Amino acid sequence: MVGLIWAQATSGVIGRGGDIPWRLPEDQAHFREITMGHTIVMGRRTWDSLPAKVRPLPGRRNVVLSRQADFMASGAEVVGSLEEALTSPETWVIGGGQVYALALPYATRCEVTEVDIGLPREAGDALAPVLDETWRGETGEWRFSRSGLRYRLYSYHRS
Amino acid sequence: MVGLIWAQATSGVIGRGGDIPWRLPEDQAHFREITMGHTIVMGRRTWDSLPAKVRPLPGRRNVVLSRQADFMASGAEVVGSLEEALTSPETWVIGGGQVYALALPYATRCEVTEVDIGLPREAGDALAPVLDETWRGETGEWRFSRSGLRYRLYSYHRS
Ligand SMILES: NC(=O)C1=CN([C@@H]2O[C@H](COP(=O)(O)OP(=O)(O)OC[C@H]3O[C@@H](n4cnc5c(N)ncnc54)[C@H](OP(=O)(O)O)[C@@H]3O)[C@@H](O)[C@H]2O)C=CC1
Ligand SMILES: NC(=O)C1=CN([C@@H]2O[C@H](COP(=O)(O)OP(=O)(O)OC[C@H]3O[C@@H](n4cnc5c(N)ncnc54)[C@H](OP(=O)(O)O)[C@@H]3O)[C@@H](O)[C@H]2O)C=CC1
Ligand SMILES: Nc1nc(N)c(C#CC2CC2)c(-c2ccccc2F)n1
Ligand SMILES: Nc1nc(N)c(C#CC2CC2)c(-c2ccccc2F)n1
Ligand SMILES: [Co+2]
Ligand SMILES: [Co+2]
Repeated sequence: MVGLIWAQATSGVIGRGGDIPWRLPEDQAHFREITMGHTIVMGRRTWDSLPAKVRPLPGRRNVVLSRQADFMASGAEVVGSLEEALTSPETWVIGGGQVYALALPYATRCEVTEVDIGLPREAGDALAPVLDETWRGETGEWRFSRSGLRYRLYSYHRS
Repeated sequence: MVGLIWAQATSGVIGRGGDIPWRLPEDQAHFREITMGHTIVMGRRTWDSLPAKVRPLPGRRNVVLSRQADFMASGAEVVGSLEEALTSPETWVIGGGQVYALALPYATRCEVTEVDIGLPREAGDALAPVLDETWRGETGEWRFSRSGLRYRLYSYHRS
């Protein structure tokens, strides 16, 4: 099973300046629950965004996509193509924009946290992938995060 | 990955008299999308409840649990224990009450449809398993079916 998991503003922005312009603890907890124990695949730019003290993310097989044959990611496996990372029962692609678009053909699940933040898209932003009509979505109820922003969870699925 | 999928009344009833006592087309489409392409595992009574012209379910590896050593199910593998049935990257246990209870200790996901009909538990009814604290799931919003029933979807998981 290949799944994608991400949080986006209502505009579709997922990242800016190489980081993320919000932080919802409830989203962090949902991310940990869904990914724990499984393979996580991230792009090199996303690995670079994690502080060394928190990486690799515990209890998961950390995999980083890079075109650099000598790039070293301490605590992770570095692979030059996405297909080499798909050897577990369950694989979660955790970002960022480039790797979501690369992995979408392999994916059957999309776990989306929509953040109710008014964040118009700007040049250089990373964006969530566009989901065509093959994806069936089940929407959650708008919830309040202790950070003060509302959020809702989406579960998209396709055979 | 071993998942369970079922549709229940609020009371927990999933079946009566060899039948499912409602019609909810959206749930069938949901069930078809989640199980398609994968192994599906079902108890002998649930196999017997499918008219011959509908079984085996298309596009899926149909497995039937029975204690009858010489039980044949044209179009399905017959196995004598749940563990025999579990094999692929992804297996869905699709009923009924006896098989759900047998399979829950091996499950990491439950996909539940709750049907808002006041269907009380009568003796002999097949029941959904009750999920404890260790099962976390986003409650879906209520929806309205073209059958006239209100329903909602839960996606439970445990790490
Ligand atoms: N849920 C959310 O909101 C999330 C947001 N983000 C955000 O996303 C942003 C980063 O995303 P983005 O900029 O798109 O970068 P990515 O994280 O997608 O990483 C891009 C890098 O991946 C490698 N790569 C890309 N395509 C290939 C390929 N075909 N083969 C091999 N390697 C490949 C390259 O590494 P190299 O240069 O080494 O070759 C490339 O530079 C950040 O702002 C981050 O904070 C991240 C994850 C989650
Ligand atoms: N989502 C829903 O609403 C669903 C509803 N249903 C309903 O559920 C009902 C059927 O459920 P239920 O009566 O509980 O029966 P099951 O479908 O669970 O089948 C029971 C049979 O499974 C076999 N079996 C049970 N335990 C084991 C074991 N440990 N090892 C091997 N084989 C075993 C036995 O077959 P044998 O006797 O041959 O040995 C037993 O009779 C029907 O009304 C059906 O419509 C069904 C599926 C889904
Ligand atoms: N829903 C969802 N999906 C995700 N892939 C991520 C990620 C990531 C990359 C490891 C950095 C997050 C997330 C965002 C901000 C803070 C904490 C988080 F877990 N949230
Ligand atoms: N959600 C969910 N889970 C399930 N296991 C099942 C089943 C089954 C056994 C094949 C009969 C259904 C379902 C219910 C009524 C009609 C069609 C359906 F697919 N729905
Ligand atoms: Co599937
Ligand atoms: Co899991």
